[PDB]
Amino acid sequence: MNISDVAKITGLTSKAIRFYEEKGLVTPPMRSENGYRTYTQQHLNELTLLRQARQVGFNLEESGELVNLFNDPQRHSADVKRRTLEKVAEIERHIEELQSMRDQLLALANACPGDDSADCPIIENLS
Amino acid sequence: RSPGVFFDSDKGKTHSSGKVLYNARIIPYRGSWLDFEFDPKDNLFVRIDRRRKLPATIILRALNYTTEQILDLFFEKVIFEIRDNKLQMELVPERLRGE
Amino acid sequence: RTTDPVRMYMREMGTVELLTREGEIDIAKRIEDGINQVQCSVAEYPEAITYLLEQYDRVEAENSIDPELAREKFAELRAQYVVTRDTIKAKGRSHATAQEEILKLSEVFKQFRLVPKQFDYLVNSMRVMMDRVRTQERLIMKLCVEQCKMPKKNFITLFTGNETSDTWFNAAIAMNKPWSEKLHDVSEEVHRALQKLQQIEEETGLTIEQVKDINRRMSIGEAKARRAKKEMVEANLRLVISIAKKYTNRGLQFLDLIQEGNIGLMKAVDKFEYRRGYKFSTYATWWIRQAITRSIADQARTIRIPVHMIETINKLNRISRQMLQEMGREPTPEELAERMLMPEDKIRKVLKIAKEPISMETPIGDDEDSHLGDFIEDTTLELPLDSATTESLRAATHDVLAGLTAREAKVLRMRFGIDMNTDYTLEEVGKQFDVTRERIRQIEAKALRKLRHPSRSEVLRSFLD
RNA sequence: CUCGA
DNA sequence: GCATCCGTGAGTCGAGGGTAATAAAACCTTCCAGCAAGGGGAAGGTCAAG
DNA sequence: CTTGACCTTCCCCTTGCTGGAAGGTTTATAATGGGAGCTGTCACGGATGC
Repeated sequence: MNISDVAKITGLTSKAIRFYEEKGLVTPPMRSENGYRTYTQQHLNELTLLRQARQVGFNLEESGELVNLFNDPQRHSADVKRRTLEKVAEIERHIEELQSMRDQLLALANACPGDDSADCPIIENLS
Repeated sequence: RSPGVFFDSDKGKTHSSGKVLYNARIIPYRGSWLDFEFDPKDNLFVRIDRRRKLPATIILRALNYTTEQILDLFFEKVIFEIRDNKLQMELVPERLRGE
Repeated sequence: RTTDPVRMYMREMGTVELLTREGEIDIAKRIEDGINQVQCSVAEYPEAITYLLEQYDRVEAENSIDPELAREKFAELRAQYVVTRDTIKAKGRSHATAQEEILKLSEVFKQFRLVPKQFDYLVNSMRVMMDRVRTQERLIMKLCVEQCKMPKKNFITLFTGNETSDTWFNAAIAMNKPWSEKLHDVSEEVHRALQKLQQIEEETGLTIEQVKDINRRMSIGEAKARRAKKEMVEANLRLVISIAKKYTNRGLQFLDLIQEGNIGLMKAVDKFEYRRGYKFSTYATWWIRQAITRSIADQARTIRIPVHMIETINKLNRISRQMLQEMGREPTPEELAERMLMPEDKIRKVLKIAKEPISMETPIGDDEDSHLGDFIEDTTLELPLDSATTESLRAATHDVLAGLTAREAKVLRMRFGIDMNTDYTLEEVGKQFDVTRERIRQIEAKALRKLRHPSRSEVLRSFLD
């Protein structure tokens, strides 16, 4: 199982797996009497965990310890729940500021009908 | 030069004491240049494509000719007769002319 | 009587005969029986024990085989080695029971999984040990025959005697040969060097006599393998000149393609399996074509293009060959990028790399006296008018700095590197005068204000443009 | 190669 | 010893035009640049008072 | 002549990758001896080879 067949099972780019091997995220794979990475189902499980973790909203380092919390057989899930609640709190903190951008942008887009004039009520506020 | 056959002769300049040597070429529009030439020993020689010299009857043996047919093609036979231990030849007067 | 080398090569290869269908099977059987002697004769050496140890300890932490076969074929051999290893010391090394355990640990050892790197590793291990004992024996032969002058007839009576203890060293000197009674000055080299051979004895565990027949079997098997390979290589030497007719596109000469295809064929011989029922010309054509098409892309170019750029050139040239037959007009790069599905500046970049250089002896008219190398102007030369004004400027700068008195002249000269070996920065020239960094800059500004006043720099007005 | 002395 | 075979020569000085052709493919590896906006710092150059 | 405050350019650095360049290794029906180019000079001297 080389690097191109694991790109079709999960969906990562072939360069991104070498990137995740470069930084400290996944289990290092064996070599095959030559310069060729070989892959077992453990690395497959780690990569299909990491792609889903990227798609739900975690960053590279909290997922980088989530994978280590998945590898060990203990996984006392109190800190797991703590990190997921911290993540949804981070999503709340981002979405409140982004909707604040929405509210502060809707109050200035009321005027300016769009005629052939040379003055604008929007270009004069920030200037 | 036009293609075809061409009989040429050097006026001298090869061997001393005259002995003009009449060579003969065959110039095709494309191909090798078959050539014939004489010698101061009055032999005949073939130079295929201006290579080294070669005895000219070796191109006749290559054409499936025996050395009986080669003498038949070029020469003119004089028949002899031996009857009752006599040595009498045949003679047409056109052959013996100026000996 | 000829000078064309290709006639010599074809006349030399013409003496050998082609092979039939069963001839290749015969030569493959010869190669397999040549390597099998090395395989079954390495089983009586501790390097094979090291190979067993590493190959089962690699899978300890672990047609494509099932893993249970790998866990089975490397398991019982360790316990059999445990029973064989101590029992050779029991009442004799080569006994009726000990040599039967030797054949036991040799015949159950056929658990091959033969990968050629881990096969040649054992031969590379054994050859340096045989070379170690060979250099020790040759140094003994060099000291005793050439320096102590004892004859080789009286030398082999005890050199073949033990080669472990020093009874050979002091027992043949009972016969004097009084040039060789001179040993009390030259004793200290031969026994001290024999401690090294005793070290090799205690490292391998096997004696001097029972290790030379091993390398004799290695030499027999390897010579049989090489003499088997030579006939298969020499027999198919017409296939390479049959393939190398086509790649004579003028980068390389005709003989270089044949000499690269022969190396391709020698790679193809060692890889060819006869088990699959395929003829040899089915396999070796790939390894000949690869070697020729690799050498023709690495060599045969003056400005050397990398291998992956040749594919980008050749795709463009195949598409530009197809577009001429299709459209009838020569393709512009803008409509060529539509077929190639590339940006247009990429295609304009690839169409710049090509066109290998013109020879500098080519004639540019139709002549033969005017070559191209008589038109190339040298541009690196400094102009003789630009090398005469650069001395008058140097003299005028040496002139006008004389009116500056004592401190601003030196710091102005070594601030711009004038008449110095190099330039000095602000702090390196501030550390010379007293300490100061800012005072040097103030002196420099005052000096530039002194130079800019129009009573000295009238001469340096016309040096500007 | 074509031309000039 | 001598017919034959091979190597080396064959005027000088100026113009003008020129300066080209075409040829595998899937796989793997390491290394470097760049990109969405800056932050940080280090080695040199000036300013305005004192 | 002195001190601190500011300027300059330039090199390195921050994620989550992606694009590209340069290098190496295989592929199993059967394929078994090249081809381009030369012929329209003359006169030696001197190796060379029976």
